[PDB]
Amino acid sequence: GMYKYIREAWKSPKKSYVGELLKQRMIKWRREPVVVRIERPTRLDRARALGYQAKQGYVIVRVRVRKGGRKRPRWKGGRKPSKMGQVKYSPKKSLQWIAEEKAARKFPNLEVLNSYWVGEDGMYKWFEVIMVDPHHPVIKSDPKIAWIALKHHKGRVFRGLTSAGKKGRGLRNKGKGAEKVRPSIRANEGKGK
Amino acid sequence: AKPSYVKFEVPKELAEKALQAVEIARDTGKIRKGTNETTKAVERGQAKLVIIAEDVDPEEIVAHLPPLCEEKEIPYIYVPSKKELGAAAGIEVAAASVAIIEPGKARDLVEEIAMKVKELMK
Amino acid sequence: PYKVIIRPVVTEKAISLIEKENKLTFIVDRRATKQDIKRAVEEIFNVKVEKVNTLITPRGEKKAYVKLKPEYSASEVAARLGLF
Amino acid sequence: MKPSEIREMSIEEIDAKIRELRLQLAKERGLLTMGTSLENPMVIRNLRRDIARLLTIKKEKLREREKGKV
Amino acid sequence: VKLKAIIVKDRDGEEFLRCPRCGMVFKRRKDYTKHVNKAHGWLFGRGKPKGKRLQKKYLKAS
Amino acid sequence: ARNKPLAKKLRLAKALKQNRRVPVWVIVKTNRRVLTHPKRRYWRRTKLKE
RNA sequence: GGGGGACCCUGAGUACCGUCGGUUGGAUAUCCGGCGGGAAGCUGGGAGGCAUCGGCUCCCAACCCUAAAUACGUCCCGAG
RNA sequence: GCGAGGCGCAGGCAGCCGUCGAACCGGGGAUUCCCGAAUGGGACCUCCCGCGGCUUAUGCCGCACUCCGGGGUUUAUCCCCGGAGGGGGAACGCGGGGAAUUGAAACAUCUUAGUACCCGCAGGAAAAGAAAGCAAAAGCGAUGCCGUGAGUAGGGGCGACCGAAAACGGCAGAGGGCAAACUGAACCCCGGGCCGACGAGGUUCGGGGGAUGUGGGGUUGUAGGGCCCCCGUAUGAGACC
Ligand SMILES: [Zn+2]
Repeated sequence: GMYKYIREAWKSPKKSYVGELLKQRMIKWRREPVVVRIERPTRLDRARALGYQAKQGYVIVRVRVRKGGRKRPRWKGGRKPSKMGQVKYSPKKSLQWIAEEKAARKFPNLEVLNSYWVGEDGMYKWFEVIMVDPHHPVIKSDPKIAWIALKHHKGRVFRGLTSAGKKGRGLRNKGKGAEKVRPSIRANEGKGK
Repeated sequence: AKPSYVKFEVPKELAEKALQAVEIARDTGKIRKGTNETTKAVERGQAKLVIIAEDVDPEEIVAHLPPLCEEKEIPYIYVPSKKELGAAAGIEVAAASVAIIEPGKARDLVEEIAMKVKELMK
Repeated sequence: PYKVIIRPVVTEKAISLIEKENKLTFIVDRRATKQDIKRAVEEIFNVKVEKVNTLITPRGEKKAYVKLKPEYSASEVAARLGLF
Repeated sequence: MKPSEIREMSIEEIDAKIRELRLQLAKERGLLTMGTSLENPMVIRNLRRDIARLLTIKKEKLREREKGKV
Repeated sequence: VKLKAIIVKDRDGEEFLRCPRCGMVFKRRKDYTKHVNKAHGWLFGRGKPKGKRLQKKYLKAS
Repeated sequence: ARNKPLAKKLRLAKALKQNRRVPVWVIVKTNRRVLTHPKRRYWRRTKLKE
C-alpha cells in the first residue's frame, strides 16, 4: 500500500526527495505562526498509526518549538555551590510534550490525542499534533475513540497521559529499573525520574 | 508551482482524453479509485493505465506512483483537477489517483494515450 | 398599580408642602426614574403631574416631591389616602 | 385569601386584585408611619402574603396554559 | 458471568453503555451487543481465549 | 466627602441604620439576657471599616 | 469448527550508540531530558546487573482503554 | 406523613394564621435585586452608558475572547444556526519548577529534600494495569494495597547518613480495542418521514463528512493474523438490547 511507501520515504529524509521537500517546507514554515491548524497530516501513515481518522472531530495542528535545553533564572537569595547552576540544564518534559501542551493551550475545547515529529532545522523543531473534539456526536458514536468523552479524561496531556507523557514518566519500562516509576512519579516520592 | 512528482508537461487535449478514457472505463469496464487501490493494482500488475492529479497535497501520497509505474512498465499520465478526476471516476469526493484495469470500450483511446506518453517522456 | 410607590410621607414638612405648593411627598423604590414616578402618580390617582423632584435620603431610600398642576388639588389626594 | 378562591378567578381579575392590594399596602404603610392606633398590626403581613399568593397562582396558570396549548 | 450493560455519564451528561468485563464504553446498543458477543464470547463455549499466557491461565483455572 | 459615589453613600446609610440601641421590649423578651450587640459605634471614636 | 502453504502484514528520527545536565541504592549495572549520529523490520527483533562471542531460557517495544481490593473527610449515622 | 396548636435564637404588647388540616417533616415546583468566570462597553467606588428584531407600547429576545461542526457573502474571520472552555471545592490525586536554617559537633560531595513553597491539570476517587515482564535443579503468569524480605543487596569526605525490589503469605480478581495484510462506500452524524409500541430495531429522503479510505476483518512469539486449498459445520446452541 501507499502507507509503507510513505514510511520508507520518511525513514531518512536526506536520502530521498523528502530531504529537498523538507528544506522547502521549513523555509515556508519559518514564516508561519508557532501554532497553526492544517487541513491534512503531513505523514499520513504516522497519523493513522497514532489514531487519526478521516472523520469530523479530528484536527491536525503544526507546532514549532526551539531546540536546546533551558537556562534557569538567576537566583536572588544565597545558594550553596551545588544549587547555583543556570546554563547546562534541560527540561524534564520532552519537546514533543511541550509542543503538545502549547497546542492544547491554543485550542481549549479539544483534547490532545497524539503527536509526531515532522522536521527540524538547527534552531527549531516541528511537531504535528492530532487532537479530538470530545463533544462531537460523530466522535461519541465511534467506540474506538469515544472513551475521551468521559469526565476523567480532561487535561490528559497536562497530567501526562499521552504517548510523550508516558515516555517522560518512564512507563515504557518494566521489571528491573522501573521500580520507582509505578504507579506514579509522585507515589514514589517523586524520585524515580 | 509544479509539484516535484510531475515528471513532464501534458497538454490540455491529452489530459481531457485521459479523463474521457477514465469515464468510459468506469461506464463499461473496470477501474480502481484511490491511491491505495491504484498502488495495489500497479503492484499486482493489472492496471493498463494510471491517471494522477496535479494538485495532491501533501505529495507523499502519489510521490511513489511514477517510479513504481516505470519499474513495472505501466503508462502513467497527469490530469490537472483532482476533483474532476474523482467526478469522472464516479465518486462524490476528489480522487488523487485512478487506474484502468479493463479498458472496456476505450481501448484505442488508452493505447493512443500510452503512445503519446511514451513520446513525451514514457 | 405598579411598584414605584412604597409609602406616602406623612411628615410635617410634607403636609406643609401639600397645603402650600400643591406637592405630594412619596417614598418610592430606588430604581424608579422621574418618568416612572410621574406615570405611576398619574395612573394611580388620575391626576396631572406638573413636576417631579427626587432625592436619596441618608437611609438609602428615594423620596419624590410631585408637584401637581393647578387643575387638580393635592389635598383631595391626601384625603383619599387618609393623610389628613 | 385562599389559593382555591384565587384559582377560581381569571388572570385579568388576578392582576386587578394585585393592583388593589398593592395600593392598599402603600396606604396602610403610610397610615402606620403616621398614626399610633394600630388596631390590626398584621394587615401589612396579610396583604403582602396575599400578593405573593396571587402572583404565584398567576404564574402557575400561565405555565399550565402554555403547556396545554403546546 | 453476566455481561449486563452499566450506564455512565459523559461531560455533556449523555448516556453510555459500559461493559462490566473489560470496561469498554459504547453509545450504540448494536455495537455493545456485537462487542459482548465477539470479545468475551469464549466464556460460553463460543471461541477460545486470545494469548498464550491467557490460555495457560484459563487452563490452569479449569 | 462633599461628592460621594452612590454605592459608598448606600454603604454609609446601612452603617448608620445599623448603629442603634437594643429595643427595650427585646430586652424584656430575653429577660435581661440580651442588652447590647457588637455593631454599636461612636462616630468620633470607632470608625467605619471603609 | 478444524488441517496444510512455498504468498502477504505486524508501530522510525523509534530501539540503540557517544557526550552533557538532573535523578536514583542502582554501584563501569536506575530513569528522564538536550546535542550530535542512527538500523533491522518476520530469511525479523528484544531481555537475562562492565563490554564482546557462542549456548540456553524468557519475550514481541516504539498506539489505546479498564471495575474490586487503596487515599482523603468538607459532610452524615455510631462510640469513648 | 403528624394531628391541635403556631407566628426562629427570644420568657413582651397588639394582632393574625389553623379542623377547607395549620406549625413541623420528606419530595417536587415558583420567585430569586446587584456585583462576582461576569460575558454588549466601562469602572476613583457592587453604579453607569450601548447597538439590532419582536412589541401599539408596556416589555421581551439577541450582541465578550479562544475554538469545534455547518451556511452566506461582502472574502470581511464580516454575518447567521448548533455546541464547547472559562470560576469554585477542607483533605486526598496527577504532571512540572524547586530553597535555607538544620546534621555532619566548623564546611564545600552529602543531609535537610524531591521537603516548604510556586505553576499547570482531574474526579468522587485519581494514577497504575495485562509482559520485547519476573526467574533458572524449578518455574510463575495484569495492576494496586498490607505483612515480610530489611536497616538486607547496595549508595556514601565509605564520613554523618541514605536505601530498595524479586520470592513467600494475604485483600481483591477481568481482561479488551487499534495500525497493517485483505475488501472497496457495503459507512458515520444532524433534521424529517414511514413500519414497529411511544422503546429496541428496520427502512427511506435532504444536508454535512468520506477513495489523502467511512464501514467489514484483526490483534499475536519456537508465533499470530490475511489470502489460497481440503474436510465439516449452523438444523443447533449462546450472549445481549
Ligand atoms: Zn467487554
